[PDB]
Amino acid sequence: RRDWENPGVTQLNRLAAHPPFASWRNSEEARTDRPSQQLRSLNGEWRFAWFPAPEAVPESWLECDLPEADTVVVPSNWQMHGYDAPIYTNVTYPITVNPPFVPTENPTGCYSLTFNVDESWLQEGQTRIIFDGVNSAFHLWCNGRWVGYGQDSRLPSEFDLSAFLRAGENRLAVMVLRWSDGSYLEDQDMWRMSGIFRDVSLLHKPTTQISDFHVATRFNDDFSRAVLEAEVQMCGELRDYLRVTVSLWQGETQVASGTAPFGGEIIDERGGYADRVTLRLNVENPKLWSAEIPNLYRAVVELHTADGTLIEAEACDVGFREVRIENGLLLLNGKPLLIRGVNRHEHHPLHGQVMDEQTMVQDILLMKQNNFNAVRCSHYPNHPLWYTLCDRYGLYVVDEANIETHGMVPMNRLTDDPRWLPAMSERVTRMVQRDRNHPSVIIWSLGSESGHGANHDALYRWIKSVDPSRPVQYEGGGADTTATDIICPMYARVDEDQPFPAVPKWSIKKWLSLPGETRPLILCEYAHAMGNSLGGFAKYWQAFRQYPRLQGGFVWDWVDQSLIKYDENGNPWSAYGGDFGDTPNDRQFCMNGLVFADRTPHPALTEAKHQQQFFQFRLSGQTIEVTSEYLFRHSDNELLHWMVALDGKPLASGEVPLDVAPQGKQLIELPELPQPESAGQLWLTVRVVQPNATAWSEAGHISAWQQWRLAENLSVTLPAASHAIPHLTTSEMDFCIELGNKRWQFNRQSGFLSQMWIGDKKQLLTPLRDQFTRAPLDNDIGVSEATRIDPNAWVERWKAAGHYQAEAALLQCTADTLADAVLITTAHAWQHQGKTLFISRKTYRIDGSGQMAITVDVEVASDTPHPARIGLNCQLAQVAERVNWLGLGPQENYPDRLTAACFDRWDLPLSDMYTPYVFPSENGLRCGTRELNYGPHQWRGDFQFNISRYSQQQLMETSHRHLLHAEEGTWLNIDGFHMGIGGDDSWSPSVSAEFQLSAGRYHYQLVWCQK
Amino acid sequence: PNHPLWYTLCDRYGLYVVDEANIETHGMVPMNRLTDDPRWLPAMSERVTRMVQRDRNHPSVIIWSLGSESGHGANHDALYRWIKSVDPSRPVQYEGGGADTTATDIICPMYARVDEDQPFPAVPKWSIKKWLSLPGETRPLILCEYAHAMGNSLGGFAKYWQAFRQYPRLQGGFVWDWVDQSLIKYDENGNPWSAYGGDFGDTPNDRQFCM
Amino acid sequence: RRDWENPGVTQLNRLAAHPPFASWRNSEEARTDRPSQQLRSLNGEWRFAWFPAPEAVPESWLECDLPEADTVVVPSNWQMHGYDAPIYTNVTYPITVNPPFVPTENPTGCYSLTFNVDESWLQEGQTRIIFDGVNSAFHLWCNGRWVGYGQDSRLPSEFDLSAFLRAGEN
Ligand SMILES: OC[C@@H]1[C@H](O)[C@H](O)[C@@H](O)c2nnnn21
Ligand SMILES: [Mg+2]
Ligand SMILES: [Mg+2]
Ligand SMILES: [Mg+2]
Ligand code: NA
Ligand code: NA
Ligand code: NA
Ligand code: NA
Repeated sequence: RRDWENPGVTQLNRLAAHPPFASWRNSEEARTDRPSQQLRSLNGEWRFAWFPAPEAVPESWLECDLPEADTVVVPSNWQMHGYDAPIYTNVTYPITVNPPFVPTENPTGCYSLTFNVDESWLQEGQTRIIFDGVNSAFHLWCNGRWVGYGQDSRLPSEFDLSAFLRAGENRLAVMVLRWSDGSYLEDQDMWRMSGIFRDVSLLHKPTTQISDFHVATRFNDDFSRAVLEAEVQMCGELRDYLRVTVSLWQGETQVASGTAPFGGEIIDERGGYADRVTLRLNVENPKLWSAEIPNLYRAVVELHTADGTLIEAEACDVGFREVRIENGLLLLNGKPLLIRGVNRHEHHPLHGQVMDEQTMVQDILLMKQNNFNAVRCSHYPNHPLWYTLCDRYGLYVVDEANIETHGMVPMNRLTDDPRWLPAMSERVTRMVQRDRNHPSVIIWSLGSESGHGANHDALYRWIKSVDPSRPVQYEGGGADTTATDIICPMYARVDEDQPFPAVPKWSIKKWLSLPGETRPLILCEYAHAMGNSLGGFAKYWQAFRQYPRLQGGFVWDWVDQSLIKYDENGNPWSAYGGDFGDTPNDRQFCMNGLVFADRTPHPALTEAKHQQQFFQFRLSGQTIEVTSEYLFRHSDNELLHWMVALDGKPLASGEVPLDVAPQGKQLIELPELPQPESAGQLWLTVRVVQPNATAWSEAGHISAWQQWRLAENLSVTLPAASHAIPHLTTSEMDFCIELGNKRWQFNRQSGFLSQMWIGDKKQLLTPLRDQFTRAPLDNDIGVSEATRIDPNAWVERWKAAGHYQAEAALLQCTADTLADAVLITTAHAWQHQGKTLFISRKTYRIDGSGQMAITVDVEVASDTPHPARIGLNCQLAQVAERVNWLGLGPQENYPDRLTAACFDRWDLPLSDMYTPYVFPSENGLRCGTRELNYGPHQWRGDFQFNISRYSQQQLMETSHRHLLHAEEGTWLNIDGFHMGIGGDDSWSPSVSAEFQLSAGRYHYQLVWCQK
Repeated sequence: PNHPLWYTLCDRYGLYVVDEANIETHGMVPMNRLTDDPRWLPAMSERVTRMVQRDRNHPSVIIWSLGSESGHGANHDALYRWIKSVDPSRPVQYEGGGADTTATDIICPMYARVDEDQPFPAVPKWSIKKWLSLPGETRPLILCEYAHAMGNSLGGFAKYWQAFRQYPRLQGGFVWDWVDQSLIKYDENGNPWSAYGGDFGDTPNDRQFCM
Repeated sequence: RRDWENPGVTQLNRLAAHPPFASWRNSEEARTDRPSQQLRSLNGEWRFAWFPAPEAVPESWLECDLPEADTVVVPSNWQMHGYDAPIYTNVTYPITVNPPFVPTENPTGCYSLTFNVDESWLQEGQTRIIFDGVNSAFHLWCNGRWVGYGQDSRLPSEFDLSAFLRAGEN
């Protein structure tokens, strides 16, 4: 039998799924959640050997260790050890699409372990092995005898080894297949790896044992009273003396306790469950669980004899909370949620898909620090710890079954085929049976992108019947199917409709009100954070606040799926699809995270942080209105910090504690703000600071901010009359202009300021030329490749219109000497196949104060694709250490993604002004900048800018960041205007109309001086 | 599900058919032990899906049934929905777990009396006339099994048909049952006699209860 | 493997269920519902031998007939020929309640049939066998090699025999 090619065999001899066990033999240990002696990790050094196909594995391996086998760490994905290559493919299956068959050349991982088992574990009781995660299927032998088989690589498979083990030394033999019929259900957009990638362990249970237990919590109208219901099930031999006690603890305080013999109520004509019992406990004024206040209790289930002797104990953390949909809204404890969510794949750049405690806590912290309150287990049940941490730290979780069949044509071919229903069910049911007691799980999910099929309907109903405590959602087949309690579209836009046939992505605001639609709307995936992205993120968040039934979404996604490679020297770099010899692959589509693989923030994160703020602000004259968006908590660790600064110079600053009830308001009266004499804009900057450390943040953590423009004094005083007069040197080739030790040279054949001197020293390495293009962002490229041209992507419009080729033709270059200045007038025209794309009409005025006032007027042909930018560039000779600007920052910000940035005096090292996206693109821009300082140079105006050691051309032509080489000098881009960055998705043009450069006639002015 | 020709014959002679999945677990304690067990979902589903996949084209099939006397379990709920999703042209019924659960479009009790209530704990048989108008109830009532025709019986048959006729939402039932399940045995003279439970050495048995 | 004691295995290599087929190669025949050459009944006389459990079936029975075997009509219930006693029971299962296991002593019926298959049925096309009902589970062999397994004694189990049959005698 080839069980891995039969979706009717998903397992053999596998034990039933159940919630987490430890079989404690001391209730105190159970209560306090201390380690259990009855639970042993088999983690550590294992013996591993790779084979090209299961047929190639020697018979001898069952009986004894292979001399050819290495010693490796388990858990691990074996492609992280180098045995074969990890494949990165998005939609297209990494195997031939031929259900239920897999390739005969099926990489086979042979794991074995020689290990000791103590005598006492075999004299009495049941000993089982637990494989938390095996990708994708496996057979298992113990001491040569065959035990069982298993599938579903994201949930634990367990087997009873009691009869196979002997005292002292034993040997496990685990045969792991990379591909199986199960693979067809596991087509998530991630890396395709394999092996024993999650813990292994041994659990000793008594013969008479707790086999299962459910926790439930119901509430009266106001949540001032609750009933905790505990259904307990047992295996073994029923006795009249057997008892079950459930006790509920809060810290060291016994809150409630109940005891009953086995014997459930009559459920039908044949009686009831004699191997079950349900405990009901009253709890008065329970402390309720939420992401805001993750209040927990502890439940201990003790299986014991009448006379008091404990047989075994099981426990779990209990969070008192109700989740329900009512009148179109998702309520947690009767209050309508706003899901500041993010999707999170299980990813590590060194270990692969192997999860460890440290990184999880690192993710959770970082998330909570950036105003996230919900996470989605895209697209499978996670490592069991993850649920415990979300219980404890406080994040709402969507627990998703490990079913995705994206590559099927059409998408539901399997999920509408009744022969696949059993394999699908076990992926849903065994998740539910596992995670149902974790309070952080508030929503169940039937999987990812498998369209909509009868099987989804069956299974949706199955959960509703089995666990009505939680809503079920599912996006497949149009996001609003009969299989979903929630309209959960992916990448639906705020205002724009996208009526795809059969499965349209409506504007979220419009989707709500479609005839007869009543359900809430929470995007399961939105704001595609690929490279320089998250543009127009603020639009979603405005909509979420105005629309009750729009209750948030989950950003895609948390972390770049970039793996670590090494060069010749041993130096490490970040690799994406293709970099392992994987083909077909999908390049950098695996990197879509708000953070880098190492958990460094992308610039987008701060934008998320700002939009997801729990405090809203309004300004009326000098009254600040602080509005809380918390549902349950009082603002008991929050003070408001305000300052008013004139073009960067702090005038008045202040501090007021916040005392805002949830959903409440607080008015703060700013003291008389003493009006300054000199010219400039006044700015108000409030920030919310948390005086005290919490479990998820340090003291002084900033949780929210906002700015307002106050009064403005416009400059009316004339610059001190220029004592001197600049000198023209008309040549046939050059216009040279001299003042003191400053010299400006204009080339007459090209028309651009070609060189500049301070003393004898050259300032420029390439002349000051107009620029109309940028190094395309992942959003500009979309799905376009060299051999898969999508002519609709912004980049492909630009290429075909000649934007990148077009050379400037000079139309007019004249010079005039004035009363106190030298006036240069230029005009240019960029043409391609005799089509004129742009016209640039400039006037340089160099007065006797040594200042050069540039005036640029650009015409853009209405019938050409709107350009990335309208600006000037040049390569500076100088390489300085610090960049100092007055404008939006400190971080990278773009016109459609600058809400998080503040206007101030910013001073950063040069390296900070470059964002190291793994796929290089235009990056580092700062907008609404009025003053830029670089060494001797200053530029004044109202422009956008970036500043780095890399040319747009280098950026364009280099595929990976690590191959970029610092160029001689400093490249400077100064844009009067720059195009939005898009991001609603990364496969079709996503820059909103208001952020495209379509005016046709643009104007910007610059004052370039050396102060 | 029946011999395949049976459906051809009802199609052509004109009889309304109820097609029932091959699922019955009467013996279990409680009756829904397997049908509430997810590890039993697979086996059950094939018994339903394959029925629909074979018989969905016969005009005589007007109602699908999920089986018989198997309590009420989440598997029934899952499958009921399955049918509704694949074939919306036919109502779905199932008696188990009280005759009016969330897995049935039709209140289909077995041996519910016309006037007399039988208020068994958990799974009561109400009088059909009272059953209809219980708070919140709106479905039609058609007995899946009534008027046990065991031996000298069918007393009180007129009461049902008078009730059916008076009450619009009392739309009838199915008598139990058509034919005595007696088998032929022979004595010492090769003379044929009708036999029932226990007459073959079979034990334990339910004697005449097959006829 | 003891598939009859495992509810996760209800069939092996069984073909997808579907409505009544006849594979007519003539529109009119299909329209008037006439008998079809592509649908052959195999009902009639078979070779049958009873056993008290499967472990008691001699391995030779796959390869060639059993001399002890009788000739009986198919379809039938073997209880009606006298090989064991039919059991009448209402609620109480006829077997011990211990799911998914059955009794080790499991009355096993061995059915065999030698039959012709025409040249034209194997040169091209697909040749399946259809068992409209088999109570309660069965394994199938053809010309000695194993084909598959099927459960549910009230719906037809179907198997693709194309690659098992040989021209003439099978
Ligand atoms: O980042 C690529 C994303 C990601 O794979 C999502 O799971 C899916 O909704 C999708 N469809 N098209 N692109 N994507
Ligand atoms: Mg399989
Ligand atoms: Mg996908
Ligand atoms: Mg079986
Ligand atoms: Na809202
Ligand atoms: Na992706
Ligand atoms: Na009526
Ligand atoms: Na009977």
